[PDB]
Amino acid sequence: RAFFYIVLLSILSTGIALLTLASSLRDAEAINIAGSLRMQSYRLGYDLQSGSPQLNAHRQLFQQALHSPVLTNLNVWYVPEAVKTRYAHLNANWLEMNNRLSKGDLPWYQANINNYVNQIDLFVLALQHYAERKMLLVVAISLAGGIGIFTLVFFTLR
Amino acid sequence: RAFFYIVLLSILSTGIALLTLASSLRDAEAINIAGSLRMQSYRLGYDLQSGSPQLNAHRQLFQQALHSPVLTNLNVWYVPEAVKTRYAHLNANWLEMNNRLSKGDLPWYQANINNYVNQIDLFVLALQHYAERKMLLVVAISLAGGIGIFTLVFFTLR
Repeated sequence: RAFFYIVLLSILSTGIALLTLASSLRDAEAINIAGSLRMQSYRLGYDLQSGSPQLNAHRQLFQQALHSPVLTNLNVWYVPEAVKTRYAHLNANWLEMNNRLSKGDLPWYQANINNYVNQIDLFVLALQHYAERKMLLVVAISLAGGIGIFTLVFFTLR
Repeated sequence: RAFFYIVLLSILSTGIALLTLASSLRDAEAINIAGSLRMQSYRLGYDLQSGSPQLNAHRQLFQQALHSPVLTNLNVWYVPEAVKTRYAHLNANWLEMNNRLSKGDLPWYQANINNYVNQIDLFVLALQHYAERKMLLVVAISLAGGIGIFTLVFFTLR
């Protein structure tokens, strides 16, 4: 009975920790790439102002980053609704921004870029928070697991 | 002897995991804020091109983000040399960029911004990688801990 509970605990704690860790091996990547969307968005305005030849390539590059695996992989049952919903919004905002950029519309860009980037900012923040809650969970269960086993062994040994 | 090894293992595994996790509760924040430096850098060029009144505020805002606690806290013995060294570079590059921005020097900006942002990019990538190695470690020890205890209990029970 004593050892059964020690193994059960070791398997549960280790299992949940690894399952959460496995769903977090790309949290940092996501935050980086989501983050970059902000720079790319302002770099587009900078291209539009300097008449850079690179405008169209950056347009498509932003689109590619937006729809990167890591970010598309956020549309899964276990990723909170807030993250998936913010992502979806970004995806809609981009269509307008891109269309505006194709029509050379700097005045609309100047007027909207702050809000536009603020939204990306919120998204990135949600990823940040999400990644922290999960890391916390790992902490709580790794802790409780080491404590539980220490307690089970303390009484059993006694 | 059997239970002594089961507790020792539970304490080691849990200890190292928590110690690594504790040194990673702000990995996501770091990547976000380091990431933002990229956007802020291009937003500065955009201000400089549009003659925005916000130029000076963004200059100082970038400086404040650059020197944020989370990022200054990277200068510690247990953070790899590569991260601390890239950070230091950013800190030097900013002084030139800021001085150039004060003298209204768009031509130098246009010519250097890509390289300048590429460096921030590398920094952010190093933070990303660093955060992943640590998360891996947590995975490896949480795993080995649950396995070790399962094995210790299997033989002891047998």
